[PDB]
Amino acid sequence: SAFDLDVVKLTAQFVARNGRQFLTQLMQKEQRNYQFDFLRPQHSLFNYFTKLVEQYTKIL
Amino acid sequence: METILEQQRRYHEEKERLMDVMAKEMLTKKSTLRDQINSDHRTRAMQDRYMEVSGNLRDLYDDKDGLRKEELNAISGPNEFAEFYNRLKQIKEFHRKHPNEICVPMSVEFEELLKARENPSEEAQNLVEFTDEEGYGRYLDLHDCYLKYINLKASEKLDYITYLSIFDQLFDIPKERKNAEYKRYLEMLLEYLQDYTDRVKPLQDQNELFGKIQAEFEKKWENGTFPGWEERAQRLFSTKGKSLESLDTSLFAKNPKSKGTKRDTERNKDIAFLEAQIYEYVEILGEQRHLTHENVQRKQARTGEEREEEEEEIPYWLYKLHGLNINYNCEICGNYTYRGPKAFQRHFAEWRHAHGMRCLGIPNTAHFANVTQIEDAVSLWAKLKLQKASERWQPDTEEEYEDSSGNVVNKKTYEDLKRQG
Repeated sequence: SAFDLDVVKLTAQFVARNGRQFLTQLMQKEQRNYQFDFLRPQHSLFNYFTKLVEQYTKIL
Repeated sequence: METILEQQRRYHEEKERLMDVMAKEMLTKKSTLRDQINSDHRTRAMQDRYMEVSGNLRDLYDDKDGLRKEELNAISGPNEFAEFYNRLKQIKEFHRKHPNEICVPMSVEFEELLKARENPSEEAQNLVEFTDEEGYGRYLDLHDCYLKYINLKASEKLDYITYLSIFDQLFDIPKERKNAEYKRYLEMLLEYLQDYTDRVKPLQDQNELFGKIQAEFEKKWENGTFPGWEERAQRLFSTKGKSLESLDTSLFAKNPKSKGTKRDTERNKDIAFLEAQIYEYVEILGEQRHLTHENVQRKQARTGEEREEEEEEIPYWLYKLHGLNINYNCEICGNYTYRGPKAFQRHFAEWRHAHGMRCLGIPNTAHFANVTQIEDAVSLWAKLKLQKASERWQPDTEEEYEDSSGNVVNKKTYEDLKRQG
């Protein structure tokens, strides 16, 4: 599970510095080839991702 | 390394876990003094960890202000995300489950039913911090100090109870002349008492208590905190009164007070500070001092035995005829035991014994029913191995050649000769 944790933590680090909700350093990436299925709330790991972005936002 | 984000997030999380754990402790009920003090000492070590983590968290933001503009640049950038994500494609075949980043901190600062000491503090021991007579904050041993005190006075006209009346003194007439050898004893008695105060209240800030006593000493005790209405002002060091505050102030700069006698503020300083600390700590421990005095009076009045006790604080014939309670064991039936010889004979040929023989790989038989060891069973299965036959057509080949005295061939050899030609 390290890859899964590290991609979710790294995407959360670049999501948390966003200037607007849908103008993130990840919305551009999904459309530029980067398959990341946990961005959608359909994947269970999104609920942990939301906590990590909330934590990284708290760390601002 | 993401000092800005990941490290500060982890340190903030570790702090939250420490707060949750000592909150869980202050939520739970406590039943006896030993385990109360043990948890309070455990929570002290957790606070030491919390302060250190909070230290490191505060000394990790200087380079953060160096990179904050580049970090805040969420539009111009993106390539670094890709570069790191491409490096996350390293070592794909890492077949391992990883549920330990939050579970190990949570189960680290928690404890397991047999021992109410968490994994950080798991070797912590109250009996390396208290002696038995002290009973974990219940009493103070002053017996040892009483012995050192007998040696100091050079006479035995003084009981333990008489000794306690000496330690009830506060700001009155001293026991001995304050410039004599009483000072070395007072230093040692205090060092014990000061260690004891902090030892029995490990959740209270030691540095706060020390800094408060130091500040009260400098701003009040050295500055004339004892006034009468010779009565007027008393100075601890020079052991004398004084008329008015004007002549007290001008005496504080004179050679006899500063350095020009043997009871001065250069030489007798540590002892005078010590005499103030023993006073303030004995006031803070006034309940415990009363409890020791009561315990001494209760221990003194006892008989022998009371003192020693406080220092300690059917069908037999039917089972015989049936064959019960007989030593028997069947190693073939999963090393089970039998209470009789007929039960051992029926357990050797049973469902569990045959299942264990089939799982071991050795098929049972009529001669191998009473086998117990597995070494004899392999030889029994080898000798039982279809007796010794398997030879119906191991020579019939009818070799033409000369057909009279030359046709030595086997079954497979004649089959290969017929298939080839």
